[PDB]
Amino acid sequence: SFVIRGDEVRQIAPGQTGKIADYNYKLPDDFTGCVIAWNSNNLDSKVG
Amino acid sequence: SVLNDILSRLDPPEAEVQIDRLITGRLQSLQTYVTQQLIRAAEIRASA
Repeated sequence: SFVIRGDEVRQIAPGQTGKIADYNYKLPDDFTGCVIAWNSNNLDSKVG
Repeated sequence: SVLNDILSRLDPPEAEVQIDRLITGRLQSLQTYVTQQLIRAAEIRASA
């Protein structure tokens, strides 16, 4: 579980290319699973 | 047709798709070749 920008969601895929895909969370070309995403924006609201 | 040209160019997922096609083609071609060799081998063997 982690948080990314909404546009970024395309990255979380097997053997995918992208910054997060290369630098932070990479799924294997073999992978089996499902990915779910939603805007925690209300939650992610701080003054800062 | 140049395998490296695929590998150099494409993201891994697409590369595998293109490569799989190329392999399928070459494999089919190699199998056709081997089949040709085998059938010819029969003709040659009959001759032998």
